[PDB]
Amino acid sequence: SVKGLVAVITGGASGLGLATAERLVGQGASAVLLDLPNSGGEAQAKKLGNNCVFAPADVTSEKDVQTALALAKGKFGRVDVAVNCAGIAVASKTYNLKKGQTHTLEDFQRVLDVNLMGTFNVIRLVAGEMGQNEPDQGGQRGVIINTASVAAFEGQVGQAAYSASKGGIVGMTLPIARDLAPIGIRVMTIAPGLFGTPLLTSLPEKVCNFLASQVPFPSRLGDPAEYAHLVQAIIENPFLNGEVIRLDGAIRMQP
Amino acid sequence: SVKGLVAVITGGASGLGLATAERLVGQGASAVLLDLPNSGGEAQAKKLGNNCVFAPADVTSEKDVQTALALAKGKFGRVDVAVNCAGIAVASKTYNLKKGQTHTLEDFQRVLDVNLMGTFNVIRLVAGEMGQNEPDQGGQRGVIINTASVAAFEGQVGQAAYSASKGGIVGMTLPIARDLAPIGIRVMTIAPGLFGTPLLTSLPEKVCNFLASQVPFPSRLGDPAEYAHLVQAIIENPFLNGEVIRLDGAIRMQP
Amino acid sequence: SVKGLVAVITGGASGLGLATAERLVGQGASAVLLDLPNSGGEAQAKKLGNNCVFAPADVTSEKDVQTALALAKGKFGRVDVAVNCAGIAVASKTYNLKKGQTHTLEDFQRVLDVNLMGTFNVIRLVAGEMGQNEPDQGGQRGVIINTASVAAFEGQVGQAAYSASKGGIVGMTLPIARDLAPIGIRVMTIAPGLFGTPLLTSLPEKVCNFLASQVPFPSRLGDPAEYAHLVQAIIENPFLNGEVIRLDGAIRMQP
Amino acid sequence: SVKGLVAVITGGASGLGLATAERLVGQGASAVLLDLPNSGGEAQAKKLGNNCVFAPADVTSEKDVQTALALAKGKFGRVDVAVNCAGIAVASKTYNLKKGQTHTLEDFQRVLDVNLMGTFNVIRLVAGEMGQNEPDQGGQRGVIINTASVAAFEGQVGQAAYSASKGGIVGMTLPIARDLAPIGIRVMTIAPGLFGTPLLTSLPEKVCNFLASQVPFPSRLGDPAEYAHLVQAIIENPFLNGEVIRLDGAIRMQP
Amino acid sequence: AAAREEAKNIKLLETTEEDKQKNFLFLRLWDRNMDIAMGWKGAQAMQFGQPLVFDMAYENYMKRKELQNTVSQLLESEGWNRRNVDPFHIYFCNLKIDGALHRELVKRYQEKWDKLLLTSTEKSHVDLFPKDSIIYLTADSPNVMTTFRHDKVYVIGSFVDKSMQPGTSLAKAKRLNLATECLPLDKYLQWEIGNKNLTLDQMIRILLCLKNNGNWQEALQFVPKRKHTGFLE
Ligand SMILES: NC(=O)c1ccc[n+]([C@@H]2O[C@H](COP(=O)([O-])OP(=O)(O)OC[C@H]3O[C@@H](n4cnc5c(N)ncnc54)[C@H](O)[C@@H]3O)[C@@H](O)[C@H]2O)c1
Ligand SMILES: NC(=O)c1ccc[n+]([C@@H]2O[C@H](COP(=O)([O-])OP(=O)(O)OC[C@H]3O[C@@H](n4cnc5c(N)ncnc54)[C@H](O)[C@@H]3O)[C@@H](O)[C@H]2O)c1
Ligand SMILES: NC(=O)c1ccc[n+]([C@@H]2O[C@H](COP(=O)([O-])OP(=O)(O)OC[C@H]3O[C@@H](n4cnc5c(N)ncnc54)[C@H](O)[C@@H]3O)[C@@H](O)[C@H]2O)c1
Ligand SMILES: NC(=O)c1ccc[n+]([C@@H]2O[C@H](COP(=O)([O-])OP(=O)(O)OC[C@H]3O[C@@H](n4cnc5c(N)ncnc54)[C@H](O)[C@@H]3O)[C@@H](O)[C@H]2O)c1
Ligand SMILES: Nc1ncnc2c1ncn2[C@@H]1O[C@H](CSCC[C@H](N)C(=O)O)[C@@H](O)[C@H]1O
Repeated sequence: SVKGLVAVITGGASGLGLATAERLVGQGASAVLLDLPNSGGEAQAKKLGNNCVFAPADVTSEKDVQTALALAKGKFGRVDVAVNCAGIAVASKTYNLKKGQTHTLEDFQRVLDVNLMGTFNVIRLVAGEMGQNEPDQGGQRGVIINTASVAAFEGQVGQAAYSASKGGIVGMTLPIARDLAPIGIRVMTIAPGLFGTPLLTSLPEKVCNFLASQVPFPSRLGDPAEYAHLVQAIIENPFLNGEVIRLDGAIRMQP
Repeated sequence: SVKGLVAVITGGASGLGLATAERLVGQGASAVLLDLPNSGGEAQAKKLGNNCVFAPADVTSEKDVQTALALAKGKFGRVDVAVNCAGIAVASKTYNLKKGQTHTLEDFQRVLDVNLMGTFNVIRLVAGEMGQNEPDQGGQRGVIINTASVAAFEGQVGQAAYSASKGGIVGMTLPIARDLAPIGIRVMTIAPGLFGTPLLTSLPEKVCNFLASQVPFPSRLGDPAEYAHLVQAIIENPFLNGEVIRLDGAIRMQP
Repeated sequence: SVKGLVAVITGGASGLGLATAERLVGQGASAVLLDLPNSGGEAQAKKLGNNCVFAPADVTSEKDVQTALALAKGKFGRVDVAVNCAGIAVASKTYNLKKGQTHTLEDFQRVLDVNLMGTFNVIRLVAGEMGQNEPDQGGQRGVIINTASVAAFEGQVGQAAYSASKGGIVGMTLPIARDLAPIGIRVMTIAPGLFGTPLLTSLPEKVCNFLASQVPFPSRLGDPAEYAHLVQAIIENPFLNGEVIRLDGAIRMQP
Repeated sequence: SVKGLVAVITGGASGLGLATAERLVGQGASAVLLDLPNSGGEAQAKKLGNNCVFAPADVTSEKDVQTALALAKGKFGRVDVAVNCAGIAVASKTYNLKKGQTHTLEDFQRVLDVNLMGTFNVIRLVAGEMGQNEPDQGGQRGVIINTASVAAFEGQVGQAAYSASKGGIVGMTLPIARDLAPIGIRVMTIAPGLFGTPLLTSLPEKVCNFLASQVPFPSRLGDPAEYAHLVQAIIENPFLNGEVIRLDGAIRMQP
Repeated sequence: AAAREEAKNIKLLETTEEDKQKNFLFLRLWDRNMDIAMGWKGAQAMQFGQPLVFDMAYENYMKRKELQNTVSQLLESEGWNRRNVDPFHIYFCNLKIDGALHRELVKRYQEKWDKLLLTSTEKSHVDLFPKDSIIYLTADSPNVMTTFRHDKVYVIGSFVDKSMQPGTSLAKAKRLNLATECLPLDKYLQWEIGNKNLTLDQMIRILLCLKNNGNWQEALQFVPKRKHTGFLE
């Protein structure tokens, strides 16, 4: 069970973060949806009930995340789990010879800031918050679960910046786990494949059908409920640490 | 859930396989401990209850595995899950200039037979029985979980044959997942680290404490119950496929 | 043979970049040491000879890299190879509970900007520069080699930012190779281990000597000449693309 | 340079092994083509010159490899390099539900015996002779370069046994490197992609053409001269050890 | 084109911007990706797929117009095969290199011909597969197909005879002494008015539906509706 746990879910107003919040609150936990002010996260928080609260914050801003964690601590008294699901996607080729078009540096920089820098900002602040928790019978003060992508391993054409940020998350998973091992905080990463979230369901139906056919088995877009299930499995297993799990249905992206 | 599932657990009379069988049978599932005739699996199967039966088989023999699968079908009528936990360990340096001692081809071949050839034997034979299953909601007919090792990635001195077998398992995890995708069988691999099973206690007790300390967090040898928990999580999640999960507590093996 | 090639080597005034420039200019190629103005690159460029020039530039600035590439085109007329060796290191734990010390977002941002963002800036601008080349017999217009670290895989304590940046480089290596394949540009990454450069000799000699002793074979710090040799080998072999090569001497880092 | 070196090349009568032998002997080295008696090795040795000899041996047999190594020592006096390029491919699906066809255990065993068991046999036997070598100025007594495939990491349908053998080679690369580090022997692995050799004769011509077109860049089949060049580069770089190098032109295999 | 130009200027008048926030995971290169996926599947089928033969041995029984029709139906059949989740391994047997049919196929396919993932050969289906595994599909066979068999090689006559020549495919199959089967159309459909010989594309679609565990109703949904009146209950 995860009853009584407090989860800070960044990007918790939509998609994978929303599914994780729904599952965890359904099992009896308390959730803090840390999201952007104009993401409609207050409606989701109210829909989830009393055990869910909304924190309007930008993961790329230290002050916003600090205020969100202060709100979480005041409302629920502590933080046990952190789920970094905030992120943005951008498609852009590094260089197009035919069009003479070059990848803009702003796109790369903002993708980095939102994904990699935002994940690290949340991780460090929430690790500081967890360090105050009395270790349990197993000596654990908390769990941090980051959302990478399979683009961190076989990113496609136009995914240079996205792949850079997700590969950064993958590369920094183990060092942070080693850093926080003395503190008793487990650090894990989930690298989902193609999931039926607003980041993908907004595409034309033919594209969605093709993507579903591209998954070996099951030949469908991943359900966010499956991501939530894997997150809960990581939370409950005390021996999963410093590892990246590919929740992608055995797909390997084509160029 | 796992209520009503039938699991064939190779090497299920001791260690990780026994823990998996205990967890699954304790949750309303049925277990077939496929183990060697002299492994003392009859006592384990009797202790577990009626939902557990013992099949004396050698995973390296086609006839024995076929007989065990026939017994499983006769007793329960189905095979939903397969868990390859049968394996042996050999410690021997490839060469020793100081001693002039060379690895014997027999040791390498025995390790490969039990660990890599037996695993593929069981997989290929149980895909036949899981292929007779009527696909359920989602098109899945079964799940196959394999036990690799972190030695497939970071192998230590005098561990070349074990590393070869586990690396073969890791390498063939994805091709087999691509083979059985049309059938609807998910193929997963677990790469456990250091676990408190009879395999490790054979080492000197002084070394047990050192190995426990060598784990970043938790600083202890893994509990087989955690392996069973990860196995159940893989069974429950319908989107994990063709992936290797390191259940090692962030440990990295040194030379 | 690399005679006649033009290599833009970032961070070419010291360490691995200087070793690469020395090796390549010795063969007969022309080099452009793209480095910070107050770095001593002028002396190195004068020492190397008439085929080496110094470009005072910051890899994190678009204008500076544009000026450096304009200087390279004005001097040598074209660019054939681009070796990204610019980078910085920071040692800082993500969080220290005993000291109550938290990693500063400034350090993480700075390391990301230099190691990761600057690498992509140089990659995109030099890909634009190399698209003007007439393809050779094999249809190749240029080669881009980037420097990563084994921290991308085996990150140590207080290496979260460095590991994040190097993992970002590793993740972006393949997407960029897929992007630039139609142009005819190969993208490769070298993940060195420990080398005897100014980035390491700064650290206390005791810990550096301990790390050097822990390299399986050769039990020493890597020689930058070896890095330059691998760079030349990558340049020569036309079939190496989208791959990371660990030039670490078989060392896997410990926490 | 590589002048005066003695290289034992397994499977050196055809394809990658023959290309490696040609390159090394042309560079001034000595070669022993360790191959099957009916493989046409003697004609290749005659065509290469007086610095190359043919050893009729089966890598799956200890006695044959011992005789080949004795012949190599008699002719040249020492062994410095060992290139394991002997292997076979099998195209068989694990299980075919529609056809009711099951992978034959004999095919899996044969592929494992040749690709994986034979490689380790050669490695362990040749380490004994390379241990008698006087250590170099850097302490190096010799180099062993194994051949793997990208199937070890991404194996397609009907490649379970081949993937298992190549993954076993990949997994055992590092343990053997650690084992032989004390005696100054470097162990490296090359994972080629698609090369034009008699190995691919089995596939239909159109399948080979499509696969070649699916290489990002260069969009063609690998030239064995490139494999030989990479082998020589590994021979000449004293700091490459324990690593796997993907020589595949950035291709990634799909189901 | 003119309507699209004027409407394009009209759509330019909006200038609303803020389109998806530029939060895109993939570039719009979907046709290329679909083609590449179909190519990978075709390679897998060429290696492990079930054989299906079109025997191009009727050039002497067909006029020019019938030859053009046969080529068009062959293209449609091949296209339908490529898209399938489990494609056949298509063989073009008895295809003379310099014959009229091969010439038209090459003209129609251009450079794609050498890249089509199928086996084209001058040899007959009896020189490539055991005579026992070959089932030659004809509308005049005494036997009636009951179930699709996955270990059998089905042979379809690439023949379009708008001038009726009954028994030609049956006669050809009889010279080689091959087993013959006919699609069940009297059993499942009230035939009404029409011709009992379907086109190549319809045949391949029916066979593909059957190979994917489809029933006879779903498989025979590809029979033109104008011919029959309903599926017999
Ligand atoms: N959707 C996929 O198929 C897929 C696949 C692999 C990885 N991912 C990653 O999984 C994560 C889950 O996102 P999703 O798929 O649900 O898409 P999503 O857009 O539905 O979820 C992203 C969430 O992050 C929030 N957010 C964005 N920027 C923020 C910021 N600066 N501060 C705070 N909150 C911010 C958004 O408001 C939203 O709630 C993302 O990081 C995504 O890149 C998604
Ligand atoms: N013990 C660890 O910490 C650890 C770590 C990593 C991997 N592993 C792997 O996990 C698996 C679990 O082993 P364990 O730790 O429980 O040790 P164990 O010895 O308790 O379990 C091994 C089991 O395999 C059975 N077995 C061996 N050969 C067999 C054969 N031919 N036919 C049938 N059964 C056979 C044995 O009887 C025994 O029941 C093994 O494959 C092991 O290599 C273990
Ligand atoms: N030293 C090692 O063993 C090791 C190991 C793994 C990776 N690396 C990476 O190798 C690369 C080479 O470092 P090194 O060992 O030669 O140390 P170094 O300090 O000599 O190399 C860094 C060089 O980059 C230049 N540089 C830094 N920031 C710059 C900027 N913004 N614009 C332009 N030039 C800039 C510096 O002036 C210097 O010349 C670094 O990227 C490092 O992270 C080093
Ligand atoms: N061909 C490719 O594109 C490709 C790709 C990846 C890996 N590989 C590996 O590269 C190696 C070279 O194969 P190749 O492409 O040159 O094909 P090949 O058939 O020309 O090479 C195989 C060689 O091994 C020899 N051989 C086979 N069994 C032997 C045995 N038992 N004892 C001694 N010699 C034996 C054969 O006589 C032959 O000379 C193989 O191990 C193959 O698996 C090849
Ligand atoms: N009802 C049916 N049963 C079996 N095969 C059929 C069929 N209708 C069409 N076909 C197949 O489609 C091909 C094109 S129809 C041409 C029919 C011509 N009378 C002949 O001699 O074959 C036929 O050759 C046969 O292979």
